[PDB]
Amino acid sequence: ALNRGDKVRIKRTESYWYGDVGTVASVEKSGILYPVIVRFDRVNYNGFSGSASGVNTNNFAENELELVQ
Amino acid sequence: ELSGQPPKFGGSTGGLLSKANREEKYAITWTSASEQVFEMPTGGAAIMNEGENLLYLARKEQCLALGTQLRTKFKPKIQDYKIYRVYPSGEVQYLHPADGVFPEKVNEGREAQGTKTRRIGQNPEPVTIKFSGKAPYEV
Amino acid sequence: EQWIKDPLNIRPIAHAIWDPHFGEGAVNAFTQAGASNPVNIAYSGVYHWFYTIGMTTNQELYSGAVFLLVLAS
Amino acid sequence: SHSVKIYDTCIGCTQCVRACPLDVLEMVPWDGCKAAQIASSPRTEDCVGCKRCETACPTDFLSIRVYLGAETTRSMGLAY
Amino acid sequence: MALSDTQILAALVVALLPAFLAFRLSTELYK
Amino acid sequence: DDFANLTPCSENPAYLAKSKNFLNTTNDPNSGKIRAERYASALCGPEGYPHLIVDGRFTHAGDFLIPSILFLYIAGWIGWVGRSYLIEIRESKNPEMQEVVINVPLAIKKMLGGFLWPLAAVGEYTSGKLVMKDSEIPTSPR
Amino acid sequence: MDGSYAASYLPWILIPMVGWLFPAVTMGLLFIHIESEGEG
Amino acid sequence: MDGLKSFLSTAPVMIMALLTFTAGILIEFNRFYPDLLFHP
Amino acid sequence: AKVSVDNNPVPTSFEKWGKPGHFDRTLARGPKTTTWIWNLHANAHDFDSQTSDLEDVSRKIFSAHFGHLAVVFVWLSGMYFHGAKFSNYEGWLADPTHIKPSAQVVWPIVGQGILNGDVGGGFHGIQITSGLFYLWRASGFTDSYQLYCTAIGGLVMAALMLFAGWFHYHVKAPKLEWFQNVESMMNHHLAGLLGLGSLGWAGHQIHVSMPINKLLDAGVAPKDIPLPHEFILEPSKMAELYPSFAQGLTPFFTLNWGVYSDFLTFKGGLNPVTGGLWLSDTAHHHLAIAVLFIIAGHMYRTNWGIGHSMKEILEAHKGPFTGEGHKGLYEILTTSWHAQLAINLALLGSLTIIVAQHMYAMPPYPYQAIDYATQLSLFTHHMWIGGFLIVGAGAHGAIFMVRDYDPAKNVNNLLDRMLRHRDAIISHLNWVCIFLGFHSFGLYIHNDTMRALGRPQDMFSDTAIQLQPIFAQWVQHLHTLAPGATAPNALATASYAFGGETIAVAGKVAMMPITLGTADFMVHHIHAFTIHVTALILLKGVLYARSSRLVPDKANLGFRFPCDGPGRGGTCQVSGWDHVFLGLFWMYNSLSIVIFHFSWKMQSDVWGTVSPDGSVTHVTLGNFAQSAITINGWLRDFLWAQAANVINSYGSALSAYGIMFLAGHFVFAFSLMFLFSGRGYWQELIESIVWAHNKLNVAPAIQPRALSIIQGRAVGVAHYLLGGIVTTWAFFLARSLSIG
Ligand code: CLA
Ligand code: CLA
Ligand code: CLA
Ligand code: CLA
Ligand code: CLA
Ligand SMILES: CCCCCCCCCCCCCCCC(=O)OC[C@H](COP(=O)(O)OC[C@@H](O)CO)OC(=O)CCCCCCCCCCCCCCC
Ligand SMILES: CC1=C(/C=C/C(C)=C/C=C/C(C)=C\C=C\C=C(C)\C=C\C=C(C)\C=C\C2=C[C@H](C)[C@H](O)CC2(C)C)C(C)(C)C[C@@H](O)C1
Ligand code: SF4
Ligand code: SF4
Repeated sequence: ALNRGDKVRIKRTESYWYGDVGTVASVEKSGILYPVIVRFDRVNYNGFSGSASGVNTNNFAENELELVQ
Repeated sequence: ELSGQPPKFGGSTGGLLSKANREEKYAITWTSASEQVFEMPTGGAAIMNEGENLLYLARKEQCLALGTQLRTKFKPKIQDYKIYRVYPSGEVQYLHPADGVFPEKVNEGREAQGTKTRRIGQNPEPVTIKFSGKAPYEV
Repeated sequence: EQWIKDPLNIRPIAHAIWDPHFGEGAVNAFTQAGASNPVNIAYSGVYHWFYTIGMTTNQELYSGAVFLLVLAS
Repeated sequence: SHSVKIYDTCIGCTQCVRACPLDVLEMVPWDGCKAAQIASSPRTEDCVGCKRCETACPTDFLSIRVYLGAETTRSMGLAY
Repeated sequence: MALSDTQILAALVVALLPAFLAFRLSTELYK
Repeated sequence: DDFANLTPCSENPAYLAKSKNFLNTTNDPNSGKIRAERYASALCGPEGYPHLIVDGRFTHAGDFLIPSILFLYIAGWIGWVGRSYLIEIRESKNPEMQEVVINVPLAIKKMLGGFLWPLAAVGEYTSGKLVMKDSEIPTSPR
Repeated sequence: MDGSYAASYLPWILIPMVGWLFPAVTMGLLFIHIESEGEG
Repeated sequence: MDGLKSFLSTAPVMIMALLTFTAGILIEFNRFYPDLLFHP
Repeated sequence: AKVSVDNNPVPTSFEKWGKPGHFDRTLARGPKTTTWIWNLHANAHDFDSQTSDLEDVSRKIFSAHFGHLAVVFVWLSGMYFHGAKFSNYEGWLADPTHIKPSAQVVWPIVGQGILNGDVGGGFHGIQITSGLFYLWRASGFTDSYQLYCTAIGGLVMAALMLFAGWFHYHVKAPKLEWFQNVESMMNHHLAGLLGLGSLGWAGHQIHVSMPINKLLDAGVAPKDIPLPHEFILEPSKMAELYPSFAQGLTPFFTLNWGVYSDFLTFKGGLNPVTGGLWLSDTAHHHLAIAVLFIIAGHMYRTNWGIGHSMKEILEAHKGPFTGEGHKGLYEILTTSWHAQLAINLALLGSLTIIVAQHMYAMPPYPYQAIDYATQLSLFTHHMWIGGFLIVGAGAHGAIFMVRDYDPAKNVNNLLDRMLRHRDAIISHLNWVCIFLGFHSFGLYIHNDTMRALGRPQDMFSDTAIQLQPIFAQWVQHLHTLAPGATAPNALATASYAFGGETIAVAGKVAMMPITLGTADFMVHHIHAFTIHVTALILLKGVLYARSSRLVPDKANLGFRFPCDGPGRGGTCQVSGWDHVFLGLFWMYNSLSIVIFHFSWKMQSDVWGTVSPDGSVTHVTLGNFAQSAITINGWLRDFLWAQAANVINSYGSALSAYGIMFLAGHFVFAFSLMFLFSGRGYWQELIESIVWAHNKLNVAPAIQPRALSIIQGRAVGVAHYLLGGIVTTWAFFLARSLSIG
C-alpha cells in the first residue's frame, strides 16, 4: 500500500516522530515484521553526549503509519 | 592447564590485590609473532615475548581491554587470545571467546537469551503487576 | 511561675545547660533570666500558650507531662 | 546482576555487541530482520551497566535495554 | 512552687513503662 | 479621595525639598530642573518619589497604558517578522543553513513588512493556518 | 555544669550515658547486627 | 567578494549589528530626551 | 642556514569565511541541532584534532601566536593612547603626592557621569589602579606627545604582527625541521631576546631614565627637564649629573669598571623620595642579567659543532633507582606541542606568582608603594593569572598523556616509572592532604570553639599556646643581617619586609618590617594544605588519564567525555577534563585565601599613616594577630568590617564598584543552575516548549537541544569563577580606594 515518496504520519507512540510526518524511503517485501523504512527531516536524540546530529531514518510496521501525502 | 611465559614487566602498584587469592582472578593468553612493546591495562608499558604469553589480571574488563588493544593496535593482528577465570581453589573457567568464534559475527548453534517477542512500548503497566516480585521487563 | 508574674519583662526558660566543655565566660554569659545556672531562653512560645489555656502552677505542668506519658504508653 | 533485554525491533547491525566491553552480548541467527540475526545476552552476570550497547543502538528507541538490578562484585566492577 | 526530687524520680519510673512498651512495639514491627 | 496616602508631588514638602538638588543626567546643565518639572505632576509618597498607579484609570494612563501599547506593537512586530521569515525559509532546500547565514534580502523584506502585523495576524487566525491542529504536532508519550 | 533545680545530680549521670554509654552500646549492637553474616 | 558578503551575513554579525543599532537608537534618544518616566 | 620553507601552500581567499565549521569534518556538513553551534565555537582553535600532519599544526600554531601578539600590541597601543588623551598624567607628574591617577573618562548619558569623580587637580575621571603612571614616570615620560607616539608605534607593530602572521602562514610556511631546531631556538631566545632585551633596557635606563628621574626627584618641574635626546646630543649634562660619564667608554674596555660606581650601585632598599627602587641598582641588575643571558646562550650546538646537545645531556643523567633515566624525553618534547605547553604553562604561572609576591615587597616603581590600591590590584591580578596558568598546565599535560603519549617509546624511562608507582604517589599525597587539612583547619575550628566557650587560654594564639614560625623568623633575621656580613658590598637589605627601618613617603608607610606570628604560621600552613590539595587533583588527572582500576580504557574514550555510564556504581567525572574542572574550584579557593591573607596583613601590620613624631597608625590597627586565628574573626573583622566601603558606595563616584559587587554575587548564584542539575530535565522542558512553538507553526529548523554534560559543567564553572572573581575585585577596589 505504502510506496516510495509517501508522506505518512507515525503512530508508534514511543518513537521520536510520533505525530510527526516522514516519507517512505523503501519497503521490503518479505516476512520482515518491520518492513517499511521511513526517513524524516528532523533527527532524534540518538548519539553520544556532545554529538552534533542524530538519526533521520527508522523502520516501522505498516499498521503504525497513516497515509497523508 | 595454563601455559605461557609471562611478559617481561618491571612490576607496578596497579596489579592484583587480595581479591585474586580470596575471590578470583583472570588470565589472558595469546601467541605473539614478535617480542614487542604493549601497554598494561593497569599502567605502564611491558614487552611481550615471541611465542606463548600469559598474564594475570584482576577484572574481566581489563582482560577484554587488553584483547581489544591486541586486536587493534598491532599490524600482525592477534586474534587468538583466550580469557579464563581462575578460582582460588584451582578451577579454571573458559570465558572468552565462548565457542571460539567472536561474538561480533553470527555463528550457528547459539541460543537466544534475553530476547523478548514484543517491542519496548508493549511492556505491561506496573499497576497490573504490583505486589508481585516482578518488573515490567521481567514479564 | 515567675514568668506569669511579669510576662512583659521576663524571658521564658527552655531547658537547663549542662556542658563540661563550657568555660567560665560561657557560664557567666548563659546565666540569664534570673536563673542560678546556665539556662536557655525558650522561643517556641509555649509559656504564653500554657498561660492562655489556664496552666498557672508547676504542678499542673507536671501532671500534664505524666498524663501525656501515660497516653503515649 | 543487571538485566539486558533485546526486543523484536532489532535490525541486526551488531553495533551493540561491538560496543560491549565485557563480552555480555552475542549475535544469534534470526528471521525477523533482513540481516537475519538478533542480539542476545547469555553472559549477563558479567554486565556492569555502562549502557554502551544502548548508546550504539540506532533504532528509534533502543531495541536493547539495560535494567540495573542487584549489585555484585562483578557488577560494581571492583578490583579489590 | 518548684518540684521535688521524689517527683522527678517518680516521673522517671513512670516513663520506664512507655520505654518497655516501645521496645515491645519495635520488636513486633521488626517481625 | 482615591490614594489618601499619596499626595501630589507639586505640594509634597519632601519632593520640593529634594528637587532643588536633582543631578544632571546628561551634559545639559538644566536636565535636573527639567526632571523636577516633569515629575512635579506625579503622585509622590511620604519620601518624595513619584509613584505609578496601574488600575485601569485613564487619569494615570501615561504610567502603564501608553508604554504597554507601544511595547505590544513593537514586540508583535518582532515576533511576526521572525515567524514569517522562518516559515518562508522553511520551503527552501537548506532551511538550517539559512538559519545561521541570514538571507539578508529576504530578511529585510520581512523586516519592512511588519508594521501591519495585527491585520496580518487576524487574517492568519481567520484563515486557520496560524494555529496547527493538535493531531498534527509531535507529542511525547503520556 | 552545676544547677539549682531539684535533683541536680541527675544530669551528672544521665548525660554521660546519653553521651557515651548509650551511643557506644547502640553502635556496637547495630554494627554486630548489620554485619552478622547469614540467616537472612 | 561573495565569501566576504556571506561571512558578513552570518548569525553573530547580524545579531551584533542589530544590537548596536538598537543601542545607538536608545542612547541617542535618552541623550536628546532624558528622564522619561511616563507619557506626560 | 637551517631555514626551510614552503611557498604559497594555502591560497588567500574569502570563500571559507562564508562556510563556518569548515575545519571540522563533523561540522562542515551543516547544522541539524543547536549543539552544532556550541561545537563550532569549541573545536575551532584545536588544531591537533583537525589534522594529523604535525607540520600543518605547527604552522597554524605559529600564525596563531602571531595573532595573539598583534592583539596584545593593540591592547598596549590603546593603553598608551588612552593615557595620552583622556588622562591627567601631565597634571599628576607635577604633583604626584596630591593627585590621583586617572585615565578613563565616562560620557554623561544616563547619569553615569557621576563616575567621573574628582581625582584632584581639577580633573574628573575614573581612577586607575594598574599603576601605568608610575611605570611611565620610571620610563622617563614627561609629555603626552611621547605617549601618543608610543601608541602610534604600538598600532604599527600590531599591523606588522598581523602581516607577519599572514606571510608566515599563507605565503611562506616554515618546515617541520625548522620548528624542531630546539637548540637554535633556545640560543636565539636566551641570548637574542632575553639578554639583548635586558641590554637594551639597561641602555635605555642609563642613557634616558636615570637623568630624568634624578632631575625629577630633586624638585625640577617636568617642563624644565631636558628632553631625553638632549642628554645624548650634549653629554655635558650627563657628566654633570654623573661625573664618571666624563671618562667615556674607556674604563669599560679596560675593565676599570669601578669608576662607573656612581651610576651603577649596589645600594638595595628603597629610594626615600619616591619609595621605589634605586634606578642605578636596577641598571646594574638588568645589565648583569643581560650579560648572564648572553653567556647562557652559545651553549647548545647549532651549526659549528661548538656546544652541548640536549639529547646527550638528557640520556646521560640516569641512575640506579630510575632505570633508563631521562631517556626518550627529547622525542617527547620535540614531537608533541602539548607537553611543551604544559611545562611552559606551569613555569610561567609560577613565574607570575613569583612576580606578584616579589613586586610588593620591593616596589620597583616610584610612588607605587604608597598607592595601596595599585599594590593590592597588581598583586591580586598577577596572582590570579599565575593560578590560571598553573591549572592550564595541569590540563594540557593530561591532554598530552591521553593523545601524544606512546608506550612503545617509553620503556623503563622516567615516564613509565611514574606510571608504575602512581598508586603510591596518589595515596601518600592524599594522606598528606588529609593530614594538612585536619591539623590546620582543626587548629582554626579548635580556636573558634575555645573562644565561643569562654576559654581563651586554651586557644592557639600568641598569648595562648604559641605555635611560632621559628624558621621564618630565623631566615628573616639572617636576611636582615645580610648587608655587611654576607653581602658586604650591599648597603641595605633586599627589602624592608625582612626587617630594618620604616620607609614612609608623604606621611604614608611605604614598607615596614612584616612580623610573623601564630596567625602567620596558621595561614601559611593553610596555604600549603590548599596548594597540596589542588596539586593532588591535577596530578590524579594527569596520571590516571590513560586508565584506572575502575575504567581500564579511558584513553580510547578520549580526553573530554562526561562519563562511562551509570554502571560500576556510577562513573561520573572520570575524564581528565573533569579533573581540570574540579581543580579550577580548588585553585579559586586557594588563591582567594592567599589574596585575603595578603590584603588583611598588609592593611593591619604595614600600611597606614606615619606621624611627624614617627608613630605608625595602621589601616585596620593591629587586629590581624588576635582575630585571624578564628573563622569568626575572618568573617567579622575582614569581610563584614571592610565590606562597608563597598556596600555604602551608592550615590558617589564609587557606585559602579558597588553595582559590580552585587553583580558578582548574582552570577555565582546563577552558576548553581548548571552545576547542581543535569541535562535530561532541561531536555524534557525544551520538548514541552518545542511543542508550544510547534502549535503556532513557529518551530525552528535548527532543533534546540539542552547543553551537553561537559558543556553544562564548563558553563557552570565559568560563570561561577566569573562571579566570585568579580565580587572580590569590586570589594578590593572599593576598600583600597576608600582607605586613602
Ligand atoms: C566540643 C564541643 C562541644 C561539645 C561536645 C558540647 C556538648 C554538649 N553541649 Mg554544647 N556548646 C558548645 C560546644 C560543645 N558542646 C559551644 C561552642 C556552645 C556555644 C557557646 C555550646 C552551647 C550549648 C548550649 C546552649 C547547650 C549545649 C548543650 C550541650 C550538651 C547536649 C547533650 C547532648 O549532646 O545530648 C543530645 C544528643 C543529641 C541531640 C545528638 C544529636 C546529634 C546526632 C548526630 C543526631 C542523631 C542522628 C541519628 C538519628 C543518630 C542515630 C543514633 C546513633 C547512636 C547512631 C552536650 C554535653 C545543651 C545542654 O547542656 O543540655 C543538656 C545546651 O542547652 N551546648
Ligand atoms: C523527647 C523528649 C525529650 C527531649 C528531647 C529531652 C531533652 C533533654 N533532657 Mg529530658 N526528659 C523527657 C523528655 C525529653 N527530654 C521526659 C519525658 C522526662 C521525664 C522522664 C525527662 C527527664 C529528664 C531528666 C531527669 C533529665 C533530662 C535531661 C535532658 C537533657 C539532656 C539530654 C537527654 O535527654 O538525656 C538525658 C535525659 C533522658 C535520657 C530522659 C529520658 C528521655 C525521655 C524520657 C524519653 C524520650 C524518648 C524519645 C521520644 C526518643 C525519640 C526517638 C527519635 C530520636 C528517633 C536534654 C535537654 C537531663 C538534663 O536536664 O540535663 C541538663 C536530665 O538530667 N530529661
Ligand atoms: C584594548 C583597547 C581599547 C579599549 C578597551 C578602549 C576603550 C575605550 N575607548 Mg579607546 N582606543 C583604543 C583602544 C582601546 N580603547 C585605540 C587603540 C585607540 C586609537 C585609535 C583608541 C581611541 C579612542 C578614542 C579617540 C576614544 C576612545 C574612547 C574609548 C571609551 C569609549 C568606548 C568606545 O570607544 O566605544 C564607542 C562606541 C563604539 C565604538 C560603538 C560603535 C559600533 C561598534 C564599532 C560596533 C562594531 C561593529 C561595527 C558595526 C562595524 C562592523 C565590523 C565588522 C565587519 C566586523 C572606552 C573606555 C572614547 C572615550 O573615552 O571618550 C571619552 C573616545 O573618544 N578610544
Ligand atoms: C634574536 C632572535 C629572535 C628573537 C628576538 C625571537 C623572539 C621571539 N620568538 Mg623566536 N625564533 C628565533 C629567533 C628569535 N625569536 C629562531 C632563530 C627560531 C628558529 C629556531 C625561532 C622560532 C620561534 C618559534 C617557533 C616561535 C618563536 C616565538 C617568538 C616570540 C615569543 C613571544 C615573546 O617572547 O614575547 C615577547 C615579544 C616581543 C618582545 C615582541 C617582539 C616583536 C618582534 C617580533 C621582535 C623583533 C626584534 C628584532 C631583533 C628587531 C629589533 C631590533 C631594533 C629594531 C630594536 C618572540 C617575539 C613564538 C611566536 O610565535 O612569536 C611570534 C613561537 O612560537 N620563535
Ligand atoms: C598559552 C595558553 C593556552 C593555549 C595556547 C591553549 C591551547 C589549547 N587549549 Mg587550553 N587551557 C589553558 C591555556 C592554553 N590552552 C589554560 C590556562 C587552561 C585552564 C583554564 C586551559 C584549559 C583547557 C581545556 C579544559 C581544554 C583546552 C583545550 C585547548 C585546545 C583548543 C581548544 C580550546 O580551548 O579552544 C576553544 C576555546 C574556548 C571555547 C574558550 C571560549 C570560552 C572562554 C572560557 C570564555 C572566557 C570569558 C572571559 C574570561 C571573560 C568574558 C566575560 C564576558 C561577560 C564577556 C588548544 C590546544 C581543549 C582541548 O582539549 O584541546 C585539545 C580543552 O578541552 N584548554
Ligand atoms: C627543607 C626542610 C623543609 C622540607 C622538608 C621536606 C623533605 C621531605 C622529604 C625529603 C626530600 C628527599 C628527596 C630525596 C629523594 C631523591 O633524591 O631521590 C633521587 C632518586 C633518583 O636517584 P638516581 O641517582 O637513581 O637518579 C638519577 C636521576 O638523575 C634521574 O635520571 O629518586 C628515587 O630514589 C625516587 C624518589 C623517591 C622520592 C620519594 C618521594 C618524596 C616525596 C616527598 C618529598 C617532599 C619534599 C617537600 C619539600 C621540598
Ligand atoms: C499573533 C502573534 C503571535 C501569537 C499570539 C498568540 C497565539 C496569542 C494567544 C493568546 C492566548 C491563547 C490567550 C491570551 C490571554 C490574555 C489575557 C488573559 C489577558 C488579560 C489581561 C488583563 C487581565 C489586563 C489587566 C489590566 C488591564 C488594565 C488596562 C491595566 O493595565 C491594569 C491591569 C494590568 C490589571 C506570535 C507570538 C506568534 C507572534 C506575534 O508577533 C504575533
Ligand atoms: S551495559 Fe555495558 S556491559 Fe552491560 S551489556 Fe551493555 S555494553 Fe555490555
Ligand atoms: S545495536 Fe540495536 S539494532 Fe543493532 S544489533 Fe544491537 S540491538 Fe539490534
